Amino acid sequence: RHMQEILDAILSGDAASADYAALALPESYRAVTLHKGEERMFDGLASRDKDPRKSLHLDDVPLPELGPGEALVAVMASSVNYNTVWSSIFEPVSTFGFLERYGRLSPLTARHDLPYHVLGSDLAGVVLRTGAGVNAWKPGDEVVAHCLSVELESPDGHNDTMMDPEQRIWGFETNFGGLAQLALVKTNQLLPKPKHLTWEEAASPGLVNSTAYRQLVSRNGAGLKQGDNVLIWGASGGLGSYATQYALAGGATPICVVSSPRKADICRAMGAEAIIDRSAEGYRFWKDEHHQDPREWKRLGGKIREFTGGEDVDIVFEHPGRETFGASVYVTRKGGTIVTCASTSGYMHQYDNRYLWMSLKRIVGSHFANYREAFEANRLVAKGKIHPTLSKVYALEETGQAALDVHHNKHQGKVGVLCLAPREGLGVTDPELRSKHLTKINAF
Amino acid sequence: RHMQEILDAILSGDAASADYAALALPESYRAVTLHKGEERMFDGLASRDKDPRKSLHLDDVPLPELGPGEALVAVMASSVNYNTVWSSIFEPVSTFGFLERYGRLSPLTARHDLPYHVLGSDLAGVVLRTGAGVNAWKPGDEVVAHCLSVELESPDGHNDTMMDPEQRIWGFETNFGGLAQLALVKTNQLLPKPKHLTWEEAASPGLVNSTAYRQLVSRNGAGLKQGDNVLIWGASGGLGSYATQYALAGGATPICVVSSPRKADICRAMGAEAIIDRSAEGYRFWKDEHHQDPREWKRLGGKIREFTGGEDVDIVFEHPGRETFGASVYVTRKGGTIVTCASTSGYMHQYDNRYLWMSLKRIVGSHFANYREAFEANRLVAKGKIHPTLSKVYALEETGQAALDVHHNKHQGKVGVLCLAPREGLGVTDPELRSKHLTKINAFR
Amino acid sequence: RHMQEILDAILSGDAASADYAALALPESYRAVTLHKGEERMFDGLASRDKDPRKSLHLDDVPLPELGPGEALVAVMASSVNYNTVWSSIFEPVSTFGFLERYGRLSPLTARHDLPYHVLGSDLAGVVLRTGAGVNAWKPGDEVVAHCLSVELESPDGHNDTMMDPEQRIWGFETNFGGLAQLALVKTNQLLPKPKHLTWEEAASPGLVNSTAYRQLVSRNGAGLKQGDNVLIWGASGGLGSYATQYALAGGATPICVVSSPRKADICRAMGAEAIIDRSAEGYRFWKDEHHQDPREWKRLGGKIREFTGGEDVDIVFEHPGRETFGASVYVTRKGGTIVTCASTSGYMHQYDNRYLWMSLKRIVGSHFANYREAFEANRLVAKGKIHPTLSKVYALEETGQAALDVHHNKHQGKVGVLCLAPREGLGVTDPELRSKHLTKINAFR
Amino acid sequence: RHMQEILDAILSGDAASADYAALALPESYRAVTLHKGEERMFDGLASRDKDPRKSLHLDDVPLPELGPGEALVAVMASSVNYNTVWSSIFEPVSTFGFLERYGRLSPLTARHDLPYHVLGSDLAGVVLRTGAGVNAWKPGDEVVAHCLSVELESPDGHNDTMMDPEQRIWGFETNFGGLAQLALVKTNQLLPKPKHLTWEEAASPGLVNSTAYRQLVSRNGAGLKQGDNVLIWGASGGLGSYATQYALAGGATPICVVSSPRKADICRAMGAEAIIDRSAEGYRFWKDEHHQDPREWKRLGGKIREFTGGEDVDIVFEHPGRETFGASVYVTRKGGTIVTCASTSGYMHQYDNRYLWMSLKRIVGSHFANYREAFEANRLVAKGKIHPTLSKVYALEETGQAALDVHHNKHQGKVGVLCLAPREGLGVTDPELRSKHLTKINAFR
Ligand SMILES: [Cl-]
Ligand SMILES: [Cl-]
Ligand SMILES: [Cl-]
Ligand SMILES: [Cl-]
Ligand SMILES: [Cl-]
Repeated sequence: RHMQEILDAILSGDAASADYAALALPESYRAVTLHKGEERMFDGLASRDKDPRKSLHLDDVPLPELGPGEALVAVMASSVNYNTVWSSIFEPVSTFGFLERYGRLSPLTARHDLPYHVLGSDLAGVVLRTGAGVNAWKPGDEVVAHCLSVELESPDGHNDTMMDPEQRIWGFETNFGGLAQLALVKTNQLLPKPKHLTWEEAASPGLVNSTAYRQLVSRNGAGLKQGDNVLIWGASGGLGSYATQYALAGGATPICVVSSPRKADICRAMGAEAIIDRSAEGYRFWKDEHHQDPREWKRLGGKIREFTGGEDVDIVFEHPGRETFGASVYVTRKGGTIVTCASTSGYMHQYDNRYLWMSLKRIVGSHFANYREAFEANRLVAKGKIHPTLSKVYALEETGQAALDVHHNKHQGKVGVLCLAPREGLGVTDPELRSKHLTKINAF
Repeated sequence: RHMQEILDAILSGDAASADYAALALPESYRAVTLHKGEERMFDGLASRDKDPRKSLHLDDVPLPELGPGEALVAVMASSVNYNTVWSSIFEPVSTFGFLERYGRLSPLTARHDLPYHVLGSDLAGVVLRTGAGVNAWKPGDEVVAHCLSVELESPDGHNDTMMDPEQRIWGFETNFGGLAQLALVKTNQLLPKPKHLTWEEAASPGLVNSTAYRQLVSRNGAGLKQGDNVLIWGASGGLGSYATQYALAGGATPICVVSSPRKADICRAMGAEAIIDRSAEGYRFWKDEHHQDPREWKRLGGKIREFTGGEDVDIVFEHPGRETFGASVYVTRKGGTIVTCASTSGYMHQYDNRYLWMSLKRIVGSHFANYREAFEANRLVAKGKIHPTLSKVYALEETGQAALDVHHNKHQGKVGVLCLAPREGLGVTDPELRSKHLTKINAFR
Repeated sequence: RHMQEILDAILSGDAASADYAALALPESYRAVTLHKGEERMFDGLASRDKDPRKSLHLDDVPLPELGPGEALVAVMASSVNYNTVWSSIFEPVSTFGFLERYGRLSPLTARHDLPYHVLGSDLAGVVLRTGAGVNAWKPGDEVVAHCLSVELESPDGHNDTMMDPEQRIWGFETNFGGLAQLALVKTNQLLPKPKHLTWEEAASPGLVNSTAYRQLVSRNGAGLKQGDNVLIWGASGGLGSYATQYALAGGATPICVVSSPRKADICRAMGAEAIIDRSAEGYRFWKDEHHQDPREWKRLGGKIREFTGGEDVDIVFEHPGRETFGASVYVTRKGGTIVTCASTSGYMHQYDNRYLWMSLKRIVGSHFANYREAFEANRLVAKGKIHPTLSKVYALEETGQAALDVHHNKHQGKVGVLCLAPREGLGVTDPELRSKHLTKINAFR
Repeated sequence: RHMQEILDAILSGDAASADYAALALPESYRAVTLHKGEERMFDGLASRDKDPRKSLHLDDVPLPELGPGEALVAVMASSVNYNTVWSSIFEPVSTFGFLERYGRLSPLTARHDLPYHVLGSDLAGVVLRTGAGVNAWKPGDEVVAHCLSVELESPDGHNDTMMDPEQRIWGFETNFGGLAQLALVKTNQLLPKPKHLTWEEAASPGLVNSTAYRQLVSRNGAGLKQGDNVLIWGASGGLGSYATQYALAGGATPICVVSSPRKADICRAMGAEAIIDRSAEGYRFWKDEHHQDPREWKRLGGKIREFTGGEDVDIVFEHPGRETFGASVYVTRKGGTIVTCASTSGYMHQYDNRYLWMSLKRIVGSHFANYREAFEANRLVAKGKIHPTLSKVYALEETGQAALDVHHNKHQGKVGVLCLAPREGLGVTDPELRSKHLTKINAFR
């Protein structure tokens, strides 16, 4: 296989950029895919019962044509994200509809409109080739990716690229995603691989880390400062765990909300101390399908003050949505910020505007990250200030099982997938920094 | 009669500060009041049928003792605000409860805990006396007021005083309000009277103007810039009218939402061109009492785009609340801001968070104004850039009727009240500036 | 003649995108150029004495190869900027040095390293062709350009593209500038032509207008709000004029500093009332080569308060640098902003830091504009809110003379150049909007 | 002796508020003072040879009358600051001039125009009395102070009180400062004492700590975020030490500049790893009296990049002024911030504006702190996140000597003074939090 020659070049210690340029490209690559004819195979069934092992295929697919500003990457490792799982169960809607509609725009966008969809929105690996107009990345460069795909033809994004109107999430609204031996990305998705991490560790933070960085640290989100009290929902999950790391690393105090004592112990292993178990507390913020219970908002706030010395939180890091959002608005301090990047329990939010207007509060929407924020989030990983949260790794063959585990919230850490890497534990080229941070790296 | 002597000194050309200091203070003053014994007067009645003319009394009341950082003001004119009307009908609760509870804190706070409540949250007049520790205002200074009363003992308010935790609205959570011949205020409520306006015109903008300035113009609100498209609900009302003025004056484009062709004509008089009549279009944002119709959100946004050349608004100036808020979040441009200072149709807001998070929008809460913002809003009036919106003036003795007219939304402009001023049209000391802006000044009449 | 057919398609009513696609491309085009061999023809002479008519040639040059993300544009008109002039006299260094060094990066960048340099940093015209990966612009589209050329490969610029580390100014640090019949630009430089303007009018605002917009209006600069007092140096020049327009249209008060009464009347024609003639007042901010005179700073501050009723400016719009910068820091209000985008009188600034730190002031640097800011500036032109300032127009063959006119500031409006346009007055397709604004459009002629 | 009774109540475990209220006030108190008669006792003498042990007297002085919004505090400990030292040598002017001029305003301000000046701008102690209008503080409350005295009569300060125009620094532009047994402060200067610190430790951070907080952490300064690179001049001094602490505790990376290997070891003791010894490197930023050397600027930039892996600093924490400011502007990253609160080496700054405008940098002035910022900085001390930096402690009698040590930079840590406290080590009320942090608390000695 030409593929074997690529992997052998990576696993050797020695290959120079010209050696990568001179390698023959394979004529196919192994990829985890969805099949267009199966869009409706889950109809009438409840979301919890839909089994991603039944919809995810392991196929050999041809390589796509490389366009300007793009790179073909040999993928050593990837990860499973929530968006991958939703895609794998054809929810909220099949991902093919957008591929087909976008494909009408031009021959280039038509490349993605195929009868199969290669999924995955994280990656760590090695650049094999770059298209026209690219100078900043070369064959051989070790990379991770962020998943924002923006064209930047509209002016709207030129003061923060999340404002670009023509926006796709790579591996979700794009083909040729990361759960595969090769991937196609824009070069403005590439970031330098942290050298103290293995391939699977380096591929794990991207999507959730960068989302939490924009949402909590950056000026485009909550603009955290040291001393702040931060209420963090779901603090042991992917997102919430990065939020907790950001709160502690920036000199602030996270108030961690979890659902079980073992999740509380995960929060403690990250160094949090104020942890609220909402299952043990029994918060019922909604008394109806339609009405909430302000008494319970107030009980949450009192609990928070037990940990803060009577202070209300400066920031709420929201993403459960409707179930918690009314409480989040109520408990926030006068002048404070509720920052939201998801609505996992429901997107129709309801809140008492008296608390927001009369106390000068603010609800700020945030959505993954611009290239600078993604670079900054990954830089904090590379400096050893933020650590990966891997809790289990699967082989590419096993991605269906991996997706299930995420679907059923089976692990608290990230679930990684080896793609071309033949085993865990490869890729580290800074052993000193890794030794410095080893216990934290392995905490999950 | 000591009060007559005070009025005479004001109406005379040329009373000096020492003259005001030498005037004897009367032992009572006439005030529009509520009586503690009547707070249950409107029980079991619909808010529509509650008549302020039955609750508001014209009483002679003694002068309060003057505390540090305070001023006694001879009031020439005041205005009726929504908070005055709500107070006059004992909604959502009687103002007496807060007066009593707050009065426990100290002898100074107990001054306000009386069996009567003098209302009013705007004023224009002349300083008569100042308490201990005051250097910036003197007897004889011509003043308007803003209605934020903050103690500033807590550090919280020292980077924007709206964050002060111990905050009262003068005339609502305080006694000795402006609908009366005299009033007591903190000196950090005083602002210089605009010289081209009459007393009743000068007392007219304070509350709603300053609220709209913070909400739309200042960096603590939406931070308007020229070129922005701004959707303004209820654009002929007091608040919305000031918002429209600020949009135009700042070089932005207001998209005015009104309920009637008459109100649309009012918006045209202010200089607006893009006007949507929600009754002509018949928007139904709510299907149930529980479920909204996104088709109608979309129909609104289409209408807006007809006026803007395909563009979505950078800013939504919200204050109707539940009825409109969903639509407001939906139509806002990617990266845009919904700024809210009230929920007049109801405070339980419901919106689709997908539009907010996925399009990076924000909802910013605002509430009247810090002293700097209130100074800036009044300064724009004094420079002739923003104009009062008086539509009708009453005598102090008929304040009840004034309240009723506000209760029933009878005029689009502010409703003013003469207090000590014997007639309308007095108090102008810059006739040149007045002449330059006279037509705009009178547009709401 | 293939170029003639291109022009005829443009001048005709109604050529469609497919017609432009079908036109044969010429094998050369006429262009104003510098010649690499001549870069020392001014060595050892005073900058004032260097004649651009002696260095600017009119050549037939081959067409460049079109790369990804680029457009070939048929250019109807352009403009002379200060960077064009500095280029034409090989100052501070010859433009060829950078073209050569940058040409070593890739074959694409190597396209610009030629023995001739086609200058020009503004354009108005019609898209002929687009390179690989372009969906937003098509043959036939009427365009103006902004001059920022950024690759956006670094993450640095993805929260404001002015932070990109690899940026070039088109027509100064790139070849194939706008003073020619054809030009090559990135498609992320293209903006829609304002339809009420002629070709030469539409080409004139771009560089200076976008710079002034970022500097004064945007949150990345001074973040103007209505009511602000703004000191504007050189208020009749190219940058100063747009700043004056922005201050007025945003509801603020420009304090216009000029050097002659003729310029003062230009400012009055733009609507400004508070105007200071630095030559009439005789300001000498510098005592000698090394020390300033704070008494003159203070005399300027007193003159400003004569126009503001005792208020110090919220914002100083700086671009003269050393001669004025100490004064600008001094006169700024407590908490105010000095925003700076040039140092035309000298770049070693000297100021008294006591005033900056003890009064919580800030100095903010600004440099042309990101694509969103350039779009917003051009959008305000298209809306009729900001007007072009054309004072004179030359034919492409006369570009040398035109450079000279700018070298010696013979005019205060912009100097435009026709390129393919055979005469002035062509290109208007919104006659009603032009008619509404015609007096202001022509105010500078 | 009434003063002994006050001390005994403090040293007692359990005096209640009513007990402090019942204590008789003494008719005099011991105070470190300057005497008006001796203003010109150092004339023609170089600031180095001026001795504060000659000009500082220890006197018995009557108690001032307590005004509205004020507290009389029994002072257990204080601190020597740079402003104290400048005062003690009558530089740049004698403190008495302002005291007299301000004393001309009212009888309250005339309280401070006395033939003696009690100095001191930090305090830790116990409230004895409060004046009219004070609810938030009571006799018995354990307090530290910040030194901003603002009247807040102007609107200007009501969105950040550092913008107040009528602003004095307590103990410098005010009498009855902290180097004494009793002091008079506005109650809006009072903050809760950190319970894990001794009296002398609690009095030490106030001024320099709040200044560094506003300058580096708050949005009114540089707005630090984790990951930032921060160049910190004078990193072992009073200001620079707190700045290093904030940089580390906020997740940023301080690049600490010091002048000697011993100071470098101090920075290591605070937890910093990247340390440049300006005297080991021998930086010569100025060639002569009037011109600088960009090669030295660049050499500093390259040394910084050795520690950051080739990244330039996001923030420069400036306060040496003229000697370093040019370099500071140059080394700052594109889009970065230079934040300045002093000019100890000279206030006429000279920098090359090309680097500031073409790379979109900003210079932000900062000055001590508003009450919210001072509260936040003291809160970080109370939470155990920022630690006092006491290096040496004197008795009130030795205050003269203390000033001298600070005048000659004898000590890197803050220099503290016991006032009423009989000895060191007293006042700790949270022994477990102290035990948790004891190594850090004592790191400077
Ligand atoms: Cl594509
Ligand atoms: Cl009170
Ligand atoms: Cl190029
Ligand atoms: Cl000044
Ligand atoms: Cl005083």
